[PDB]
Amino acid sequence: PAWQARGLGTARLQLVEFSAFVEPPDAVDSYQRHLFVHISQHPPLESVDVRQIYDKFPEKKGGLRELYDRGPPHAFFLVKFWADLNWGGFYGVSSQYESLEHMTLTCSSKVCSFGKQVVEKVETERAQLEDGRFVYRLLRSPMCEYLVNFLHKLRQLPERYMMNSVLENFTILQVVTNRDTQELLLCTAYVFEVSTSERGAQHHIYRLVR
Ligand SMILES: CC(=O)CCc1c[nH]c2ccc(OCc3ccccc3)cc12
Repeated sequence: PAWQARGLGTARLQLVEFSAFVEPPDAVDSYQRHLFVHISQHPPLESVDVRQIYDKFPEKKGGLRELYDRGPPHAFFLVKFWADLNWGGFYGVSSQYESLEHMTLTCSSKVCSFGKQVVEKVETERAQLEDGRFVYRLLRSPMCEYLVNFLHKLRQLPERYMMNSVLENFTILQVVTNRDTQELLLCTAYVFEVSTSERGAQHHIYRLVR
C-alpha cells in the first residue's frame, strides 16, 4: 500500500549522512577532502528482489538470507554507488543516524570479496539527545587498511571496465542493531561501480523486498 520508505531509514532509525573520504597530507595547510561515496538526507523508492543478490553476500550466520528471515523486512535497503576514484593521507568513514528513541546502537560493517567476508568492523554508539531527536555520531572512523589498499590498487587499473569487473565481486553489508534488545534496525547492502573522472560520486537507493 503506502507506509513504504521514501529514503534510507525506518521510523525508528533514519540515516542522516554517510561518507567515505580521504584528506591528503597537505589538508593541514589548505583543507580539502575527496569523497569516494556520499549520501546526504536532510515519492516511494524503487525496489529490488533480495533473492537476486544473496550470492554477493556471506551466507550461514549473519548473511543476507538469515538477516532477511530474522527481519523486519522493511529495514532492508540496497545502495548502488558510482564511486569517484579520481584523486599517505587520511582515509575515513563518517556515519550519522537519528531516532525518536534512546538506544545504544551496534554498527557492523562487513567487507566481502566474491560474497565472502574479508574484514568486519563493529562499533557501538550511545545516543545523544538533541533538539527533539536523538542522534548517533560515528564520525571519522579510520578506514580498514584492507579498503585503503584495495582503493590504491583499484585506482591504478588502466581501464574503467576493469575497475567495474573487479568491483562486480566487491560488496559491503551494514547491520545496525539495538545493542540492548538485539532488534535489527537497518540493514544496507552496497554494490559498487566506478564513475567517470569528472562526474563525481553518485548513488541510488532501493528497498529490498520478497
Ligand atoms: C571502518 C570501515 O572500514 C567501514 C567502511 C564502510 C562501511 N560502509 C561502507 C560503505 C562504503 C565504503 O567505501 C566506499 C568504496 C569502497 C570501495 C571502492 C570505492 C568506494 C566503505 C564503508
